[PDB]
Amino acid sequence: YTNINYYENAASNSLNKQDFTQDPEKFTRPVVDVMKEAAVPLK
Amino acid sequence: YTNINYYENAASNSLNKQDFTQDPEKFTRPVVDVMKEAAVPLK
Amino acid sequence: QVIKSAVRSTVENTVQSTHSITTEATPALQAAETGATSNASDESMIETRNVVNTHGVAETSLEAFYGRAGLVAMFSTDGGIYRWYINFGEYVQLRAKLELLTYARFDMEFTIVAQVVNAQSKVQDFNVDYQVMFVPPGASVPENQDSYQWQSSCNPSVISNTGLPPARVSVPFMSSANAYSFSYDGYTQFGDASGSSYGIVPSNYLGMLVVRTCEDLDGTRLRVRVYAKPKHVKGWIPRSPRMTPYKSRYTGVYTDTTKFCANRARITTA
Amino acid sequence: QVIKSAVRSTVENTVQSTHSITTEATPALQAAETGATSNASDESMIETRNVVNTHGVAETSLEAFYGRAGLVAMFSTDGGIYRWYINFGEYVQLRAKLELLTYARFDMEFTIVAQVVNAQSKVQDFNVDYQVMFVPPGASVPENQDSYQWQSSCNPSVISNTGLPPARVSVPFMSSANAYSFSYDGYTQFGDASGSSYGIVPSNYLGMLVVRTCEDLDGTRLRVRVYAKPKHVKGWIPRSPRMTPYKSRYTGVYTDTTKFCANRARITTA
Amino acid sequence: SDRVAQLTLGNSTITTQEAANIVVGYGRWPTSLRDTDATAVDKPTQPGVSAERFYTLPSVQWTNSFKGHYWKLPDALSELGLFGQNLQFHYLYRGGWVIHVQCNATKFHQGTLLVVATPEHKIQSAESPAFARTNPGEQGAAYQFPFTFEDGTALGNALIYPHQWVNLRTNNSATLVLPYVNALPMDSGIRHNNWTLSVIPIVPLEYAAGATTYVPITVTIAPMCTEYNGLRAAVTQ
Amino acid sequence: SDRVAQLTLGNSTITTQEAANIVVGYGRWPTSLRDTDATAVDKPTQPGVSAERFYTLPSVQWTNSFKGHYWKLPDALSELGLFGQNLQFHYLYRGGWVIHVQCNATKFHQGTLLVVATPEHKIQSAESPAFARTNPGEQGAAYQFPFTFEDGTALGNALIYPHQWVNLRTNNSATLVLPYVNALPMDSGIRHNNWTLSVIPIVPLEYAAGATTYVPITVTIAPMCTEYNGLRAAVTQ
Amino acid sequence: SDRVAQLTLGNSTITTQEAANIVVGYGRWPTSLRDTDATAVDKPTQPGVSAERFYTLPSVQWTNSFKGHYWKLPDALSELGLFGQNLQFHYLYRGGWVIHVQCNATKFHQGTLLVVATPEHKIQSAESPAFARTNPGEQGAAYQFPFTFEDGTALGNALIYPHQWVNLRTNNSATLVLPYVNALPMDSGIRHNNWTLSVIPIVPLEYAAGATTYVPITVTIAPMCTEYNGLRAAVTQ
Amino acid sequence: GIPTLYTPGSGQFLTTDDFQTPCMLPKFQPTPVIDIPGEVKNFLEVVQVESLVEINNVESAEGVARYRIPLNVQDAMDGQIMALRVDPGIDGPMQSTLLGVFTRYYAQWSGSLDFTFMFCGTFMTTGKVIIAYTPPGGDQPTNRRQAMLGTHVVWDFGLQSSITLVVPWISSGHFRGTTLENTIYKYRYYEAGYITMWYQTNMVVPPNFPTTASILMFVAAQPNFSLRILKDRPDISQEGALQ
Amino acid sequence: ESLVEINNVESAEGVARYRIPLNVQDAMDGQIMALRVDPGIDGPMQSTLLGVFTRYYAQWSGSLDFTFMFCGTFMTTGKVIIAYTPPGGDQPTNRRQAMLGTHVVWDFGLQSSITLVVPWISSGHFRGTTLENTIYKYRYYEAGYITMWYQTNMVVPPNFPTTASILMFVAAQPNFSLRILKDRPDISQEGALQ
Ligand SMILES: CCCCCCCCCCCCC/C=C\[C@H](O)[C@H](N)CO
Ligand SMILES: CCCCCCCCCCCCC/C=C\[C@H](O)[C@H](N)CO
Ligand SMILES: N[C@@H](CCC(=O)O)C(=O)O
Ligand SMILES: N[C@@H](CCC(=O)O)C(=O)O
Ligand SMILES: [K+]
Ligand SMILES: [K+]
Ligand SMILES: [K+]
Ligand SMILES: [K+]
Ligand SMILES: [K+]
Ligand SMILES: [K+]
Repeated sequence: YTNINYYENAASNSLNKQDFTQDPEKFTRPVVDVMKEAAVPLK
Repeated sequence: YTNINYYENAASNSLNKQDFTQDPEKFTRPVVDVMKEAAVPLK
Repeated sequence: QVIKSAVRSTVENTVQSTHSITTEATPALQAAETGATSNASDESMIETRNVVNTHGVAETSLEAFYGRAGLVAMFSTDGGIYRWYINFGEYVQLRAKLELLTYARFDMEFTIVAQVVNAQSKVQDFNVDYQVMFVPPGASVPENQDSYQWQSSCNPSVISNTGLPPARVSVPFMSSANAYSFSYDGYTQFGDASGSSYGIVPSNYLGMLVVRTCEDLDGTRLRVRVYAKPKHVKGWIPRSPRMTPYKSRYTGVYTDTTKFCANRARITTA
Repeated sequence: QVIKSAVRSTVENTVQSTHSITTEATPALQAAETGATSNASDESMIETRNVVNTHGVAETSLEAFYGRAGLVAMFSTDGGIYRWYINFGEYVQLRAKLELLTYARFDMEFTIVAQVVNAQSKVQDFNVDYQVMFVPPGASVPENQDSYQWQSSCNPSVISNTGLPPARVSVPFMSSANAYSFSYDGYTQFGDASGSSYGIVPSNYLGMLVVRTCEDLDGTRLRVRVYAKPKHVKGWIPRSPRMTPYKSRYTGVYTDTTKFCANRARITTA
Repeated sequence: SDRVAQLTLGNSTITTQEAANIVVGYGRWPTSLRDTDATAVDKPTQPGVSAERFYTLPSVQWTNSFKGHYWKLPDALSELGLFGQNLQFHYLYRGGWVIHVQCNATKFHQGTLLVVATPEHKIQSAESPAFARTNPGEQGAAYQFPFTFEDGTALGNALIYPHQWVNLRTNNSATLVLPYVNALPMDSGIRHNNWTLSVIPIVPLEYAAGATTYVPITVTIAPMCTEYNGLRAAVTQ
Repeated sequence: SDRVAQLTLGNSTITTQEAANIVVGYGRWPTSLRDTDATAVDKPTQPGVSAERFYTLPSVQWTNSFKGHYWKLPDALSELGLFGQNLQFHYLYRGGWVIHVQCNATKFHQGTLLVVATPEHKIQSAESPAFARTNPGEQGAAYQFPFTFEDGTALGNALIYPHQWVNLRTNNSATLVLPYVNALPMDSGIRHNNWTLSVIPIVPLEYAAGATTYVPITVTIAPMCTEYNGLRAAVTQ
Repeated sequence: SDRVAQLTLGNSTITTQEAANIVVGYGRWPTSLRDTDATAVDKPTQPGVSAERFYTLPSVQWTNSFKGHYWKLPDALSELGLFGQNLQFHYLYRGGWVIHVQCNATKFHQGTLLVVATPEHKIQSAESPAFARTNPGEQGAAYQFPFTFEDGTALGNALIYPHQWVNLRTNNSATLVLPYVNALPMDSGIRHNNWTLSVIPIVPLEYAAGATTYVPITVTIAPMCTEYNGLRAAVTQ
Repeated sequence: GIPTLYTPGSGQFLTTDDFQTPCMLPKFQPTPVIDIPGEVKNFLEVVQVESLVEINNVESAEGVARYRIPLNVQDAMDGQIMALRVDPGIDGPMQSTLLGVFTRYYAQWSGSLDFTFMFCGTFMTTGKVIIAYTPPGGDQPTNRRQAMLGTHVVWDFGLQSSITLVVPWISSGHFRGTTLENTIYKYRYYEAGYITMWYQTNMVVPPNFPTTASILMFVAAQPNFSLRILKDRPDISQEGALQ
Repeated sequence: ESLVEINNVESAEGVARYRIPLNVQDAMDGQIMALRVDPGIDGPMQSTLLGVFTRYYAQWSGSLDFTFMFCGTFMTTGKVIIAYTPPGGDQPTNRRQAMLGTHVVWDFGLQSSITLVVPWISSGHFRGTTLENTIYKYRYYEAGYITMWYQTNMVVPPNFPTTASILMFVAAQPNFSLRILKDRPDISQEGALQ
């Protein structure tokens, strides 16, 4: 496989090949107090 | 990245990639006697 | 800050679980009021088996979602010239995609497809030379086909032919800002309380493209389509997606509606 | 000599300062009579914070400013031939740029765009072969389309077609001088006190380009545009920029004016 | 996820005995401008406790015809205490927030409020929005199109933004801590509103016959970790 | 004792090319309230550059009938910039000053001004002083009894207080740095004026026939090392 | 930046007691032709003190209608002393300069002169310049279009070239040291003028009624570090 | 010259191509990347957030009311409350949700779904409801008895206001089509099943209390959900360039 | 530093457009001049070095150097206040409003000049070089105003000129940079030159 740059500016580069995902916690559970799955949420 | 020459004469080469600036003193302060910023110019 | 984001390349496996008769563990009980999404997992609601899941997550990355050309402009010359303002609100598809993020930084690949058409809009097999000049704000805009501005000594120009493959150039992240904004709850200038200056990020406007034919066509005209492809995408703060039709090219104005999906007879009939 | 020039790739940072009540340090006091530019810095006039500034300085380098093609000639053949004298005073944009330096050395990239046009100047979809010959001073210049000089056994020639991509060649730094001069307070020859021989650097004239169509066109003609791009730029002694219109292709003659910017009602109204 | 809380900022202390945890937008607490992000070169002003405290706005009544109400930030406090003074006198402003929405009823009532803070929430249901709706002041403005969120999106998907719910059977308050968000290191506090705070009723207020029917909704906001640049004379939009 | 100076505070820089050294009252520069002197228990506000900068007041003309003019501190700036805002919103205030009095004429003029800052300078030449004289605002007030200093003392002995002279043949300015003085760790900035700044002519303005006769006196003051306690809503005397 | 100076070259010594430092164009003092730049193969002549001294040109009166005056170099000295003799007898010339512009008035006058040395300053305000303006001799020529610098540029931007100002309240002289500039190692001293020295009034001469009104401007120039090649018989343009 | 042989494909403009191309501003230097909260790297982060389902899509329901499932004191037992197809990408209640908008941007999906329900009655209103997921094979269940033979959860009203019903990924194939368009592709092959709700006991209220209360319906993707093959969202269209 | 064509009024022609006029007042706190600090827009700064080059680019960033030199007689004295007002409203209306911003009080003397640094205070890292509003709505970028006022008065001895001149210099500070080259709008032609 080959990924070598021909042009001067990075805008000429091809698409990024690092397509992963990350933990959605900052969106799905942005709370201060931890609420474990095994526990009741409101105590 | 790649910078290798194909042609014989240097006029065929691509643009220079050393784009910096230098101290403008020869233009902004071409005086013989040093005039420090903290001092008064005429003494 | 407080919540960390780990990185992964495959979706989560399923591991074998067993039955549970207890008063200490109640994973099914939740409280949506907190602002949190349920955290009850498969393994806790039913007895599961082991499943080594290798399904990938690549095609949903910002780069895989945004990384492909889409139409942003289409027009014909009138007198061998045409001036288009660089803005992506003319065509709704790529627009609706960009508005899924609040802020984003990205480079772009512009592909330009041109061809000649007669007065009745019927394509002609005619190879003519055309020029595309990027005129930043503050630069003098050409009045017509042969004005002096097409000398283009500083403004970038691309000259190709309708018989050559489509033209294409890459463009860097050019805003004065640290990211482009796709939602802006503010005004364009100080001392203006007018609705006509609301919701426009001026720093998102970087000029215009002026197209011409190097020499005049006799009875025909240049038909141009500009495609744009985001590259190296970086985005922040996902937004609630567009659910109503676009009306204006420059603003998000819309017409209220009372439902999104079509109705059905009974809530108990699937 | 006495004043040294350090090199840098980013503009200067701002470092935090504090208040000052003293009689020893007065950075705000200057004396423009000396010929020096003020040296009072941000940190000394106000209380500043720390700012790690990484804004680059690349696009203002000589190479980034000059390094792009610009129009230097445009013409049509008359009898299947045309002779142009290599001089950049015909079109003002690239000319006004070069005249920002007093002396400069640079290589050049010439791009030639050609197409056929009829008598009414309407472009034709016609692929014809054309020849561009560089004739140095002292070499015999072709009188017409088929003179013997187009054998071109020593003179450089480029032969391409209006259907092929534009032609392009690189040219070395060719003057007999050690740099091209863009301002010359002198005469072209000894024993001449005439205004017609003032302000022209003859060593800046390296010949002419003679264009022809290898075979005769029936009723049409070759329309040619020559672009030139400076490369590997070296310059000395920046000049006061042009502030009045060009009138003559070969000299800097101009028409006096009493103001540069438009007037306003009051000096106290911004 | 405890159900009680005390919030103390400056000279102001707030308490609730029926909360439902505390949300921190995007998992980020308010932070100051770093030296590598900054561009304005002047030393900033940092008011401290004079501007970073709790300001209570005039209450809104949860009526029968109630569709919701919104406040823009920093617009809503643009004229309160020293926070507002500092906002007017400086060209540039930066800052985070701590929001506490209040609404108590009784165990004989039922109703549910969505309490959401949206970054860059445009009020674009009109071709030429009126300044009184884009910048409604401390009294805020009423919702006219809650289903389309006043911006052509689905109300139901507004949960993609930082939020809590005030479900009368469960809690009498919602608490949110918001960080500064913008495509700029700083901006003008009079020409741009970074966040919008909306309280929209999704389940109507109902109760056992004869129960109290006058139910207010009070909003209390606190600037947090603020800084200002570009001092001059006072100016408003 | 150099004759030039530059004073930079906040976003303001002042210069003079004909000074006569700089006075520091009682040899003490402005300092913050120490933990052993303090009594008010609340965390103080410290505006910084927003209030600690140079404010220029409207000029006074050195007329022929001129007896002098005075400004009370902090009264004179009680309504300027964020310094004044902070003064009104807080019960308690503490702070020092940097004063720069300006008056240039030419080498063809003669005259002498006493520039004095007096701690607790009472305007008691009337049985029931008028608020317009005890607290004259940014415009200050004119002297009616300069010989008895408006307080029953000898003008000549006013040199026991921090001062400089503006002797036209020698200097065109006077510069004073004043520390906070009071029998209290802090006090109210609206009910008590700690310092008074007076410019009194002791040798009348004279000049060679035909010289410019319109000679102004400009006063520029800067709060320095200030702190405030007891925040509430804005209040003036 | 001292205000006094003495310049001694050859058998001539110049002094001034009200200078404003000394400018060295482009930070480079005059230097001889190096062996790697040279092309003319003959051993050069180096007159030394016979040609490298101060030559004073006839004075110009700063009249009321005065627009400025210019001298071309080496044209202005092309006929003075042994410097001029050497210039005529040789095909090639190379050299630097030391320029001293003089103009004293009194402390009762006001006016400001721009003293600039421009490399390759073309006098192109006419389609066919007259030899008397491009090469005006030792008497120099008067400015007709000072605002457009006689070359289609802005007078205000002439400060991009080596210069000083003679501001009567500050100095009575300007001093410049110029290096040789050209796109050639050497050139002809009769066919090309490398530098132009202009004295243009930007603030008109004014004074107290009755003061001396006859104010001259004297220019004194010295060749420095000169060398000549291509000896033959004398020739002028 | 190096010998070359150009091939089929030459000159074509494939919108998904990925070549390096000359930059228009070779030496341009972009502004710095500053610190901004809430960065997203993959859209899977977004479909995992719960959003409201427009479950009450009936003539009588307008606006905000289409998000409310209606409960009320029964005088009969084992009755049905609601029913819906779990397929996330087809037209209906789920198309205006976050999960739906994104499922509709792709052609295939896979994963367990999170269906969370929150009760909004008064603190004194009690009840037990059974929520069930019926796997493919027949039609939605006709009674509670048939429904409870599938995957279910019995929900008890109380301090914890909500309950989650995980509709686990049970499929013959690793992926399903996002549409069930049948007339052409015969994609009804992919139907994922039904989700029905029934009264387990009854909703009981004290004297004079509201006899009807509301349930809100949340939906999100589980951590093992993924989408494949991007396609244009069908709900975004226009008749011509916008003015 | 290059000279600013600050006196751009009908009555001013040629060299005189570089002179700011001062004169003995008989009133106090008066205004001397006013101007927008934006280096790339039409007006007094377009014919300066800073301006010609700012106009060759589309975006700018940095502190500016505004140096003023007094040209009155040695016996003429005075104090003036020069202020930089950041964006938000219109130019200040009186000295009181002006001094609430960034300023410098200048005292006439042997040191003939004074510098007023207009520091880079912006929301964004860069600004547009034009404020063209009708299309791009670029008035979004306005950088502020610079006003001059009498601090005291210009005083002269008997029979001296009662008006004197101030020259205005401008340059970029060391943290200034430009981005995106474009054609200078002031250089044009109607056809190939003869
Ligand atoms: C010479 C080839 C032509 C190259 C054209 C380069 C133009 C520069 C690209 C600017 C892209 C920024 C687009 C950002 C946002 C959209 O306009 C928004 N929809 C406007 O709100
Ligand atoms: C066969 C392809 C054609 C190649 C043409 C080569 C011509 C040689 C290039 C000479 C470039 C020198 C230009 C220098 C200065 C300008 O002419 C000035 N404006 C004249 O004053
Ligand atoms: N600037 C050229 C026209 C440019 C072109 O046609 O390429 C002229 O004025 O003649
Ligand atoms: N030298 C040739 C003509 C050159 C050409 O047409 O290429 C001849 O005299 O026949
Ligand atoms: K896995
Ligand atoms: K749980
Ligand atoms: K979940
Ligand atoms: K740096
Ligand atoms: K200094
Ligand atoms: K400077």
